[PDB]
Amino acid sequence: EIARDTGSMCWASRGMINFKSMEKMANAAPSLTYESANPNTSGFTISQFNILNADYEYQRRHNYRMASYDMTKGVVYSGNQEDPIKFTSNPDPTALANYNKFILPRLDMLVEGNAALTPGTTLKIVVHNTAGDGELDESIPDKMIVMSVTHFEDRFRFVSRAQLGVVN
Amino acid sequence: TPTKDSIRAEFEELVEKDSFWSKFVGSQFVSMLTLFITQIVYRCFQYADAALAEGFISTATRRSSILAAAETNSYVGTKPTPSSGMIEITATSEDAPAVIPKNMPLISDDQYPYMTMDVCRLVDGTGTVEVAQLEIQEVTYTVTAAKEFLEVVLSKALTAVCYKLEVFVTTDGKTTQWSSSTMFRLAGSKSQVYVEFYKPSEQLGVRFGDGLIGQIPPEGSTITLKVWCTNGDITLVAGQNLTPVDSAANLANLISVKTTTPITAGTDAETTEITRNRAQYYLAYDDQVVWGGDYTYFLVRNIPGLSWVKAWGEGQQEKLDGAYNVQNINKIFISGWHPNKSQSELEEMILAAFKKVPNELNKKFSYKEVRKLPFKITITGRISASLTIENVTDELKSALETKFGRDSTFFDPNRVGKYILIKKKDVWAFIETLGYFRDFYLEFVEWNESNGFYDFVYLDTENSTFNISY
Amino acid sequence: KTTPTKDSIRAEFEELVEKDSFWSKFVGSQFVSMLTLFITQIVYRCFQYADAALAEGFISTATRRSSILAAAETNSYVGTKPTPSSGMIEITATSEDAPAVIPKNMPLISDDQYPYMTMDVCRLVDGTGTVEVAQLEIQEVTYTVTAAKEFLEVVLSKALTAVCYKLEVFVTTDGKTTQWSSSTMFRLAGSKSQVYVEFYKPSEQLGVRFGDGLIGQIPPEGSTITLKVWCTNGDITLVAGQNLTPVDSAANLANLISVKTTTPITAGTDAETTEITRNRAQYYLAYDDQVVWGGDYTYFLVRNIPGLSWVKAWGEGQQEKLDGAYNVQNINKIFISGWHPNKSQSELEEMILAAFKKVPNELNKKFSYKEVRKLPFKITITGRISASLTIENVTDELKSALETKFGRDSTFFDPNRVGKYILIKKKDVWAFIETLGYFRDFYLEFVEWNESNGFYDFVYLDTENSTFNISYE
Amino acid sequence: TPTKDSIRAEFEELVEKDSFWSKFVGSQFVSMLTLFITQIVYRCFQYADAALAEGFISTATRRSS
Amino acid sequence: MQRSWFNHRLTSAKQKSLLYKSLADLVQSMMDTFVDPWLERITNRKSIFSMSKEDLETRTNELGQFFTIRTSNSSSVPMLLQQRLDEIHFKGTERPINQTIYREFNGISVLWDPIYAPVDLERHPYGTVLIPESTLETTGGTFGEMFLTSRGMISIPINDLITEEILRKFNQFVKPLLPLHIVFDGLTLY
Amino acid sequence: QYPLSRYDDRNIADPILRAELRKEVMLMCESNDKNLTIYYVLPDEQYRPDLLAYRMWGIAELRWVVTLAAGLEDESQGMTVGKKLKLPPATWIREMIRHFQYDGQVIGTLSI
Amino acid sequence: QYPLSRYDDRNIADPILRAELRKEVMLMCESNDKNLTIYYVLPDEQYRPDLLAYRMWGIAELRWVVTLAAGLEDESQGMTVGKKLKLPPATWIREMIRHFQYDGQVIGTLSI
Repeated sequence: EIARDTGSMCWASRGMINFKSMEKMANAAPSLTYESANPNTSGFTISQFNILNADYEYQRRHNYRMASYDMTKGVVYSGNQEDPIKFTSNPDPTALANYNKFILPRLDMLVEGNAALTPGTTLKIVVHNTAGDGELDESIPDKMIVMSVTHFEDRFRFVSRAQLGVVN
Repeated sequence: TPTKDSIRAEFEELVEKDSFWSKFVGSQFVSMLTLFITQIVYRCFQYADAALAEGFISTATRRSSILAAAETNSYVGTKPTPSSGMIEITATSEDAPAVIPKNMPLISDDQYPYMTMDVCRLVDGTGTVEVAQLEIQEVTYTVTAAKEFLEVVLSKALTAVCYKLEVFVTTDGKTTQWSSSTMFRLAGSKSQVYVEFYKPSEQLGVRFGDGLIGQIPPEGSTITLKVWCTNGDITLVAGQNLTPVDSAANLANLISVKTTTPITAGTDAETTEITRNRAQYYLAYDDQVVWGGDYTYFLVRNIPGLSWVKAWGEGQQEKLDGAYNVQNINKIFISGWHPNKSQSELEEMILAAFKKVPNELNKKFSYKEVRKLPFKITITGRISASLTIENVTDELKSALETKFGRDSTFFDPNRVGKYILIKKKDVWAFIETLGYFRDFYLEFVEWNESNGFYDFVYLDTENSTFNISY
Repeated sequence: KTTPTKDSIRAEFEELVEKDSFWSKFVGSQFVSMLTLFITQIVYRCFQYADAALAEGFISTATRRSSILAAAETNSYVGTKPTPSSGMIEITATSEDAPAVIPKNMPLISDDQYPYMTMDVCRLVDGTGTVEVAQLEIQEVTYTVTAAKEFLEVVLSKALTAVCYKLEVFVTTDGKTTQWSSSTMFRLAGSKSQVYVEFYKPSEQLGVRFGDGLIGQIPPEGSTITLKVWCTNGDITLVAGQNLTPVDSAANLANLISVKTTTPITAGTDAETTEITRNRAQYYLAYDDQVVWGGDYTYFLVRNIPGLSWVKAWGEGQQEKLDGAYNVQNINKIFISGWHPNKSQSELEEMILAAFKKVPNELNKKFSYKEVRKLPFKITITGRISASLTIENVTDELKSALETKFGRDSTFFDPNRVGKYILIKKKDVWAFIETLGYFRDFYLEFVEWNESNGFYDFVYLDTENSTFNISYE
Repeated sequence: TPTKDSIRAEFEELVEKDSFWSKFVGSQFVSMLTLFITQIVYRCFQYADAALAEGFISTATRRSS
Repeated sequence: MQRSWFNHRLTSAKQKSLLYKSLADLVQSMMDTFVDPWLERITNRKSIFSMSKEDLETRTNELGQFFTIRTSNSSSVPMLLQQRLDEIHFKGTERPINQTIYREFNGISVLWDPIYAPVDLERHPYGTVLIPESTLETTGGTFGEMFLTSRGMISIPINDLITEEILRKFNQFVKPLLPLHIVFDGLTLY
Repeated sequence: QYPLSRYDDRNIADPILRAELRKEVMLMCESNDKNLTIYYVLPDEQYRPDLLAYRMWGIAELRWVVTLAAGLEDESQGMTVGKKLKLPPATWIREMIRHFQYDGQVIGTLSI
Repeated sequence: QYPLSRYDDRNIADPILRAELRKEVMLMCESNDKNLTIYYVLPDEQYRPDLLAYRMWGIAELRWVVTLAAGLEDESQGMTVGKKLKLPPATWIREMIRHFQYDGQVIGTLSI
């Protein structure tokens, strides 16, 4: 609830608890570079990746105009003007304004076991096509944020999987 | 000045003259090619004309070209000013209130930031203080090597909200301000100066100097840019609540509400035409104020909201009122009008602003109060009877009041400091340009000729009488 | 559409062509496609030319050095030129009949294709000499005045402009050849004055222009204009002692003398980068003093005259306030006072007057100088210094520190060389003495203290005459 | 109490005194090496001064010392 | 363009066909006649000495919104523009006045003469006696000490030089260059 | 609607704002980076920058880069045969075009 | 960014707090556990602890352990040829650096 009222992102890992604002995350410079279909790259390499185009599936739940009752002001509104209304309880304008902020997932990828990938990391992604004329894919944005990380080790190989997203 | 017909005629003549095309093919192969080529040539000519017209600053039609020409003649436009007001209520709710805080940040019901300019009083029952929208944000840049100019550019959003700019350079634990300068006019080889500039894309930057005419920021030092951000034109009426933020420990302790003066003194940035005119005048202005119009230009730039000002020297005054006077030597007279300020307040502002005027020495400044002359008209006209008479009268009254009123912009069509008086022909042209009248006549009454120095001739719509028929 | 592609133009042709008996048959064919492509090439050329010219028009958005140079009004320093490299050589003499005196400007080919024009003159005392060489070579171009017109221009070729260090113009009429001096922008120029102005073409070509009859002298109808250029390559170096330079173009001396370098022949420079050129093109008035900008007399005096400890500028009203009388002759007057550490007042008057005279003066104003008046002050100190220290050392260090801080030659009056007068006050002495850690307690007293106007009164400390009373705790 | 200027001047004097560096290589190869060496030496001197200052109890600047 | 650029870009097989070459020449001629001069005008406005006369008129019209100039008075228009733009930096000195007088009057040389006034004000009022600099040393008036007043006199040698026309041209053209606190009081001739 | 190839400089509609991208490309072409290519103008490429653009990169819409680097405003002005040119790769150009089309900020801007 | 190897003692930023880790390592290097290796200083390793570190463990950043165990303060003084050294495995020192880098507490600290 504190995270929702402040507009930040929470995750507890490696002995710390983290609150990071969403507006300042959109202006953060990348730290790593991930490329596909490039064998002369100076960074790392992606072996498998998934493109998700379902942006409505996550925006459907946040398409509402918030309203609430305050004993000294009356009815307090916040948000757009052409969306359906929905009632909450806290009549705090700052809390109402941040009620509809989140991160929209876009891409899932599988790499060769990097242990430096933690949520909150910003990466630069470059994807080339492997047929036709080597055209760059413009449907994947340049900078992405890491949302979830899974590391997996069997008796022969070490692999990592990540989910990447963009701030609305 | 070619047109499609001329292009087609020239093409037909050229085809006729040629030996092969006139003889070996005819009347089917040529006809479509004529139309195609004429169309292509006309399109290309129109594009060339548009580019040539956009080439110069006076005939430019897009803002980017105007901004580039303004950057060539280094010019930075006027920046927005914050709205100001008073919060006379800071009554405490519990014990241990903030006895005397200063620059306490506040937020007001729309997530807009405000802060208090002076310390509050001991708030025995309540305390009075004034507030402004100003907020402060900083950005820092380290230096890896001496690039001999080292320009630093802010972001688009930060340049959108900007009021002042302050530069600090930190070297081996010591930090100092660096002053600004106009170009590099009198500094060299040790002076700590910088020059501001505006990119064709709306970004504001700071340029440090060369080794000979400036001090390059030494390697291994941090440059800090401090920006005062303000939204342009926001008004909050009265009785609204302001809650502290950051310093939020006092929110439970205190109560702050809006009362007395609302915040209404905001101002936005320049428009395109004002920038176009001021960039051209900046060439003649330089920074020296020797000529007559330079004082008006400086006053208009520094003080916001003025309609018109005029300045005259000793010769004009001696030709006007007194044959000769020793006291008139090296004296400058100023007169003006401000819609929302009294003449005494204007006088208070003028000499206070003139303390920083360049090229000031052996000079004495005076102010002369303005005299207003009503002026009046009478019209007799015939309408086409499709429109009602009352609607025509009301629309004409509103249009005349907006165009030729005291608060109108006719006296300074552009913000460049100038006094443009009202002539009879302007009324005749304007009333016709609207076009309600099939035929009309004007008679001017109580019209007085203006000196042009301290006379004022506006138009009074209420006293004027309109005669409409048909 | 503003951006014409091949497909759009072919579509336009197909749209126009229909409803025609002959042409509608060939709508889908290779011939129409080839014709449309061949036509679209011209449209592309015209659109791109217009856009590129519009972009390159302004100095701010120009993308090349040549366009910035062409648009720049001045060039004196807007566009830099290569500078030659220099070094020292030694001239041995082999056999007899070698010249007694080596000629000046003796061309010397290096190990590589590098010419070396020895400057100065050389004398072989016993067959050994030493001179300087300057890496550059002198070529010449000539031109004839076939017709006399306004703004006559003579343009060099690209290769010569790539390596141009100096330019000298000689115009000969009848049997007399005379050099013509250059001018910035025909400043103070008129008829009977022979001047020329340089310019830079959009292509890399330098030029010379003589303009008009009123403000310049057109070269006569029957004269020949000759340009002489000194050619050099900047960043070329030769090692010391490993190189032999045979004589060329005066090959009579090749067998007689042997020449070998002694010091490395280096330190040449090259042309500037485009960004530096544009920045210098916007602000060149900065480099050379022309006028007193913004009416800042003290700053100008500080810049032109180095070492001025302090200087102040008056006004008629301020003098009126000082003397308390309305006027004696104080109209259209500018008063100035100052002090230099190591020169007399009259010499300072002469320097200030000359420096102001060099720059053009304002209208109907005359300068006057006021000589400074010296009012030194002294202090007396009584205090204890603890038994650990020595009285004599404490007194000596106190005297030296006080003289450095407050003194006639001190920097207290303008710690920064921005022109400001700062006056000594009583609190400063207490604070400065307190910052030093010698004294457990002291009680300062001021003797001969005066209240000084900031205009022409000088107050400073005289350490030697001051008395110090220091006793052990 | 060295500064960057003193370091640069001493390096220039040392280079000029040398027989090989002064004669065989000139004015392009040397200039950037001078800046690099002076910067490194100044950094090392500053670190050594900080350690020496932190050495004693009276002049210590960190709690652990 | 050049005299056979567009024609030369055809393939070698089509260049020997008559109709294609003729069509290419016709298209190039049309484009040269109707389009090229405006592009050349765009590209030739970098330097003031290379512009056409219409662009010079445009720049002079831009300059005329703040000063009063007539281009037929001087020998050349680019010289007028460049010199005025250069003398803008010398605001308030004698240089702009002297150079403008020399430039716009076919070579007349002048010297600015300031005016002096007496100090004894109760016996001589301020504006009854006024002396130029040339007659200051050779005079018998005011019987006392002098001081400088913000007024001026123009001195013209008759050799280079009719007075009324000179006064008219001066008042119309050069007087606006004077500072606001300086007063002009006619001509003097020697 | 007629789509413009992704390698065209006309992708930015304003001729004044395109000047920044052109300045960046020209500044890179004159540097001494380690992944540039050196190409001399051949005798048959004097008036045809498209042939050079096709021979170097394999893309014909990159003729504006060749015209820019050579130093001409007009395509009908012949290049000097044998002039040494340094030209960057194609992915770099595409990335710069995308950055200036969708963001449009100076390379060294400071943001918060 | 330029990180540090996990075998570097500089991972602890305070030169005084590194004393605990150095003391523990030196105390181990003088003991007689069963996991210790005996290594003599060869004639070519007199001035080069990096060569000894590479030859013993395969990691070159462990030269501070070799400098510490010999009893020297700088690397510029030469070690005595033929001095017997005992060196522990790399994992132990690596976790020891991590211990004081993170936990920092002294071995044997009593907690509740």
